[PDB]
Amino acid sequence: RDLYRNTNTFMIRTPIFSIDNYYEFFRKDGESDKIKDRLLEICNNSVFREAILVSSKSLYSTIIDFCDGKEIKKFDYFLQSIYKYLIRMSMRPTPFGLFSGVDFGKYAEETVISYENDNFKKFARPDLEWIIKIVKELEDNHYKNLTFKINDSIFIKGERALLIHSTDKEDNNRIGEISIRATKPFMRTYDLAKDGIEYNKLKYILIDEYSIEDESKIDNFLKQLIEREFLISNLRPPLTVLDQFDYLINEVKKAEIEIPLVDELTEIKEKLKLYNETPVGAGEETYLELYKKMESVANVKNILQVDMKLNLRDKKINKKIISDVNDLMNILLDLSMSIENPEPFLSKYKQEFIEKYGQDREISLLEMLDNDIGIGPPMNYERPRNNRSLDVSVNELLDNNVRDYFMEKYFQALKTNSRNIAIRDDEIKNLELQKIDYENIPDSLEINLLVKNKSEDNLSDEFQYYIGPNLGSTSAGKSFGRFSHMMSEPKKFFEELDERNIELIDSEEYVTCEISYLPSEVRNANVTRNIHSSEYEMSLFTNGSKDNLYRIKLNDIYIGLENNTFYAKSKTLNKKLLLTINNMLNPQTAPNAIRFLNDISLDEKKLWYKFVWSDVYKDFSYIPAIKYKNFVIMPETWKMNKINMKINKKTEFNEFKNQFNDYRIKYGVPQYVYITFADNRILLNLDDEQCVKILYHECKNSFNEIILNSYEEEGVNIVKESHKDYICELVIPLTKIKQEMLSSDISSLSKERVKDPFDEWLYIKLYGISSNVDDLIAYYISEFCNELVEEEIISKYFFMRYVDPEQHIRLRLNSSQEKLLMIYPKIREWLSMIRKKGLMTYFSIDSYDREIERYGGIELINIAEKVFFFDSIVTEDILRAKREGSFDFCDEIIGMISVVHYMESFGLPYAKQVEFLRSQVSSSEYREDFKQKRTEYMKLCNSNKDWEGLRESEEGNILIEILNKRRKIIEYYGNKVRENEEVSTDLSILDSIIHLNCNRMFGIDREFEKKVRALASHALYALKHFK
Amino acid sequence: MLSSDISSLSKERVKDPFDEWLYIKLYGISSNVDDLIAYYISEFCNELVEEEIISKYFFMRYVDPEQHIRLRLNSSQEKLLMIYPKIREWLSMIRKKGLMTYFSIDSYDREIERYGGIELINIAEKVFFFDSIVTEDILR
Amino acid sequence: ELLDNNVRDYFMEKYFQALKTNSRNIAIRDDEIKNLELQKIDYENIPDS
Amino acid sequence: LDDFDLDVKVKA
Repeated sequence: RDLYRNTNTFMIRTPIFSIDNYYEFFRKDGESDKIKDRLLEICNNSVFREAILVSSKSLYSTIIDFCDGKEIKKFDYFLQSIYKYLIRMSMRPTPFGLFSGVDFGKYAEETVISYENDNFKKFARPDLEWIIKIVKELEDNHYKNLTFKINDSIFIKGERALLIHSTDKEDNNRIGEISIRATKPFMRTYDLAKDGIEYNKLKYILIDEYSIEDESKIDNFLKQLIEREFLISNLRPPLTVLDQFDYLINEVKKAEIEIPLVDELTEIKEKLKLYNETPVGAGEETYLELYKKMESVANVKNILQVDMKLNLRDKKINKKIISDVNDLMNILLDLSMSIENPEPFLSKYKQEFIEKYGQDREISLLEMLDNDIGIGPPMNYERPRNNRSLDVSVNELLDNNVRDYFMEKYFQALKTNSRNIAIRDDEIKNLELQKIDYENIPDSLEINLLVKNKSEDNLSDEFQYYIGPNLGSTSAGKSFGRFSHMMSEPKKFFEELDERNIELIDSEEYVTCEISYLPSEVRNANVTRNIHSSEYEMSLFTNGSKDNLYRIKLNDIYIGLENNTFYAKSKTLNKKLLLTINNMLNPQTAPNAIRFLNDISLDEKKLWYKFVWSDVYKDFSYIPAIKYKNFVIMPETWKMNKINMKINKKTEFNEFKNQFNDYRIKYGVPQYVYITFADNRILLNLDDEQCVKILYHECKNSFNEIILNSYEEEGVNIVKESHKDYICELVIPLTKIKQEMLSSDISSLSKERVKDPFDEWLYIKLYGISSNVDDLIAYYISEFCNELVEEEIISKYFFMRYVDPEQHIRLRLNSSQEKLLMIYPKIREWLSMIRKKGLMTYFSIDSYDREIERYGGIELINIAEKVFFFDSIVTEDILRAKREGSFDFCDEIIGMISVVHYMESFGLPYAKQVEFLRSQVSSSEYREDFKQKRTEYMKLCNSNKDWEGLRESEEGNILIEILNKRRKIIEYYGNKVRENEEVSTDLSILDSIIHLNCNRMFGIDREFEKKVRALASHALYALKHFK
Repeated sequence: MLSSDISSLSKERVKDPFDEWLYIKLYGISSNVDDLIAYYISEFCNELVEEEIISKYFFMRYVDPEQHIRLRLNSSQEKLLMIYPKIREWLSMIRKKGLMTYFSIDSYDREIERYGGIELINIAEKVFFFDSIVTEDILR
Repeated sequence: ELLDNNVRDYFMEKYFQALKTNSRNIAIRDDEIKNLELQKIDYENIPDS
Repeated sequence: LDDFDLDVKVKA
């Protein structure tokens, strides 16, 4: 069955030259060989000259000098650069500058793609660095005329206010945190400028409210706030508008500042429009005039950004291509189930979150990621690193059968001298892998494909697909975002994507939100300009396109765990957020907050281009192509190391050449390969190409990503201009087909939650008790603590067993601070006496962190702490009686009786008990044979009358009399729990108290508790006859 | 020095909480150290020393997974129990400003053999006191 | 156990070239081990017997 | 310190 459906359109990419210009230049279509001539015959090409001008001006000047016949200094670096750019313009589809272009097609019944006469329109727009330089200058000089607003990434921690990063730089290093003292005037400003305020309106209000008496004090205060970007002006353009330059012009006109600049900007706008009308190759003179004019306003390294559009005549493809992608995705998602732990760092972070905050709380995003007041970021995050000494070892737990399956394939391929590895559906089905759930399939994806017609002998749509080097993306619309200004109507595309995303999720609880942020290196933001159709927006360090009604803030997001998967929520909206980022920004370079928000949008979803074999074959220096029907998922790859290529940094050419031919003959490297960073396609039977390769190899440590890939050397291309072939790449966006108490307001350091030592609670941890726990609890703790309770020095106590690396006992005493400090001298004597007998080693006094939300809130936990007290008394009595020999029941029988007694007294009716115990899966089959003692269990676990089946003997009578001390308090607690209306699913509390009781009686043992629950469920199920 | 006869649980080696030593660990102080030490710990502890409630103190920085400050105060058990209520107020005031999160009271395990035996450890613990004072002054 | 990467590459290349030529053995040599540039062993780490 | 003093602290 098909999992994915196509959208309304796709993208086409094609370089500016045909592949004929590549073979003609490397003396393939002509046998003549010569360094110059061809170099002069290309450097005088108009299209080549302009394409170089738009990208590298220095090389353009050097080309002009060379054409003038002047003395070129190097002439080696010159030749290498010219060769690399010519190869890129002929053979690399990826769009950049005037080297390559983009267009948008449609699906149909037949494939026809053709070129029009008027190709290659230009789309020139000012760079972001230029605009930001102008904006900063304006707001530095004319701040008095501007309107300012508060930054959305601000975080107030105690008496300091912080930002996640800074757009500026410290000397020559980035700024990872700026903190200022959050004084009273700062808070007043933080309230006034919440949604925008004029400079004078704020300044005079502050002067009125403080009287300062020195105006230069307020001016410096506000200027210091503005310089550090705590206040954002209205001149700064959004990244999610369709035109940043027009927005800036309108804003400066509104402010009425720097009149000379306003007319100059309009002149630049007018000139910039003319350049967009010239054909490619004819705009050299206009570009220079425009560049000279623009550089006079603000001189920066990057001034103009240029893109071009193919403008094809026909752009249809056969809709059969969507079936093949579905087959590929079926097999790729089937294999994904062989890896058990695909995200180890996030899986560890979930455990840290659960250990710290439990599962019934929602924690602020910025507090959670803080090193001091949180748990820090995951252990692989590079922006502020976790300063804790945790273990970073990780293991993805690949299945052994699949690992063996992929090694036989490699061995067979080597033995038979085959160049490819073919995987098949029937072979994968024999591995008996687990099935994937509809909840783990990603909602949308994109895939990059190079399509080549299999053969011209039949004139038929037999297509051969090669997955592109980048493999696509994890969401539909990420690749299309950058080109929003070139689409005919971009809104309809993103509106459809948003509608489909909403269709796939439960409504009335979710909203869509777009994350936009302006990095420190504003050069990286040129790819972040894009449109979106999400309902809300969060813009950091820039203005937003939305009204203040649809504005989100970083200090408003709250994180939680539901079904063991993270989610984000907005406190003000009370809606969960469905976060989107419609651009190819690399998360790993972003701050921790942005990177974390990106991660949890893919939480528990399989990543389709994380291949299983990548870990099996990582140690090999040769890997054959991996194929599936008519897909080449991976190309054939060779890589060089110090063993097979002994190259020194001082190695001379003509010795590398002779050493490299041995490599070619030994490993069978074909004639055409890709050098897979930036130099790409290379013809190895050409001296200049090997010169390129030695220059690249020597610099790149001789191992640093020197990976050769085979060329797509079968089939023919599908895009033709008259009779010239063009290399074409498709980007196919797909969407999934649809198949049918946390509101607590207690802060983390509230006096209700954390109790300091002797703050009404004395919390003691006893170490070194492993071998004598039962005797200690039964005889020593019991007597001393009960004597304290009777004397009225403490009101109650309870204990439990835990493990922080080492095993210990946690004992908590409740009384006033004065009494707790009064009896401590006697507690020391007691513990010294206990130690002298070898029953313990040492102890500590710790802070008590109460689990308010886990036990029903602030009003009900005070009763859970009495339930714990009576349960501790009962545990002591049972252990003492068991050691004295009063009864001889096994551990399992005691556990079962205790669980049944808890459920019966809490008020859970029999109709629910078997469902309740089965809810943890334990009751399925696991201990059906172990219940071979059916009769004894059925007699003991029946609670009819007054446990009549248990009171038949003195042992059972004693056991049931010990337990009844615990009944009235549990009944009271259950009544109060079910009386509350804010508390839902009281079955969560019952499970917690049962877990605690089992821990007290038997310690840390998961398997034993599972067994006890399973046996209890089976025993209760068999008694269905007696109700 | 390996011939030491002091047992592992000897009263000379392991000191229980308030057993002539009050040993406190402060958590959540990563970002504001050199201000906590320079201004807050210094003024409170030196004031205690001048009033003769404690005879000496010293501190160090460590990491048990999480980073913290270890602060050790020396006095008799009676004075340590009498002055503790004021220490809680001090630490609450420090927390309210966001300088720390929470603390614990632990057992002091002395390194007798590392600093020359049972007669010289008592002088190493004064070397530590004066070095802590000098560190505070330099940071300030 | 932190095995060196050069030695891992050395043995993987040996195995590959053994499979390709259909040979039944892998031969290690003193001069080949010399070029790996390994650390020298101390007299205090050599087993006594 | 006065209310208008912002003790700027920067990490780099």
